[PDB]
Amino acid sequence: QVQLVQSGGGLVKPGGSLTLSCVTSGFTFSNTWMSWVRQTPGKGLEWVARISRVGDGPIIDYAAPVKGRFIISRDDSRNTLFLHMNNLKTEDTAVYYCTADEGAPILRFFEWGYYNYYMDVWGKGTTVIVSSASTKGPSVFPLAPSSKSTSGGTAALGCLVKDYFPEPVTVSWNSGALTSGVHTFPAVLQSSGLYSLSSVVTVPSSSLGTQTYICNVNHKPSNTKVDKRVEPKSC
Amino acid sequence: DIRLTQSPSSLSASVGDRITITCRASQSIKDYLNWYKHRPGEAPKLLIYSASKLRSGVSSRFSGSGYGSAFTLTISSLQPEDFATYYCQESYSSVPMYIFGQGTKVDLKRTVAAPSVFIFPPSDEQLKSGTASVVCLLNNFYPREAKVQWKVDNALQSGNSQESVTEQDSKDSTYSLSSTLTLSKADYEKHKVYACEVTHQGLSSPVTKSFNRGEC
Amino acid sequence: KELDKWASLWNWFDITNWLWYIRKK
Repeated sequence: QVQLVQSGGGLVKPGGSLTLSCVTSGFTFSNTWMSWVRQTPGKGLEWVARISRVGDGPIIDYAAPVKGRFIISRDDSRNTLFLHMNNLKTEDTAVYYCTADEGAPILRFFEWGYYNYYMDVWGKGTTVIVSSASTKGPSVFPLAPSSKSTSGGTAALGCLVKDYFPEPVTVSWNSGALTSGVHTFPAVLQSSGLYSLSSVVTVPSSSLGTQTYICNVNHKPSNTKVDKRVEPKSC
Repeated sequence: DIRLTQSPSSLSASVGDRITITCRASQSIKDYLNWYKHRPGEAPKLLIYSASKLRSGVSSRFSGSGYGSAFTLTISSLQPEDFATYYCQESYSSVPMYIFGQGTKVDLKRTVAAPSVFIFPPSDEQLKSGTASVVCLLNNFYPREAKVQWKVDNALQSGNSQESVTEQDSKDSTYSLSSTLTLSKADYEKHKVYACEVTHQGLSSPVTKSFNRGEC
Repeated sequence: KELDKWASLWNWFDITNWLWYIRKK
């Protein structure tokens, strides 16, 4: 059974270098073409590079935005595909997929020699994050409820976990007792290289003034743990 | 210069439905087209290669057809296991470009639900730090598409805010959106009205929620 | 084990190059 074990992805500063690896099994690695494909969260797929069998040259092709910075290579004796990434830039932040490719020969006479190149098997991917930041715990600010966050008998409140690095961070409400109506949004990576996310919960407006609301934030990478009470505000 | 445009970029449907994703091409590429599926929690998967050849292992429900500059991907009897995003990929460019379409998100069909728009001013805790973040919340809406514009004293803000959208809720099958406008303390203190304008299919006209700094 | 020193592999890329060598004759 075929599998593509990817490794080597993580954090790196702008201008740094990183090497991704993809150890394969379940098929003849030395007889198969390989490619790298990356996806930036929020955008689509982008082919990065491809490499053929060693005996074919090898034939190597790069996408324009990476030509001159990325190097694709392979080690048949260890069934490993590599991607040496140099002079990394914030635009390189993405999930990088390992792929085993195949070619469908064209059988039309005037097209003999041409082929359709497609990605046959994809790896689960590996994340590469380009940021200048270092480990930093979040600041947890309140999203105070008010008339400007109420729709009839329903009010909204939350917590703003801002300026932390790296992922992840956990958020709960009232020590896990409040779970209905909660929405913890995916964190966003800011232009500063730090993360920020929001956690909100809609509650009956009549419960304001009686029910205490606390968001429990934990950022293990920085050993920072905070419990933040959120109270109504006039607006 | 070879481009690929998929249509629709996002459309809804229910289990046991017939859908037809279309992949338009700027140039004739014969049958040098392939289709992939991608779910955010797993690796992408090849479905159709060379226009209309089914990869071994994929169920017979997926079908592809087309030749030249237009193609299609049909999924008879929509199954819950395949609510995901689909991409078309071309391999006709002499230069190995391997362009992918922008994608097509297959959503769970639901009655139109307008977003509940909420706005939160910055906290004194953050102002003491020298920064001011205003967040606009759009709660439980459908369909996915929704636009948010920030205006500070009627001045449109461009490039100083960020959005974040949740996955379709497992219970009510709606979406939620959070947008954060961040300014410096000084810039925040020299303006009065802060507004979040929302447009969405369920809103007869754009909705704007705002507040006055001096009064809040 | 590789009992045959002259054992090598063949894939789709060999097909394409051959069909091309024939079109050019």
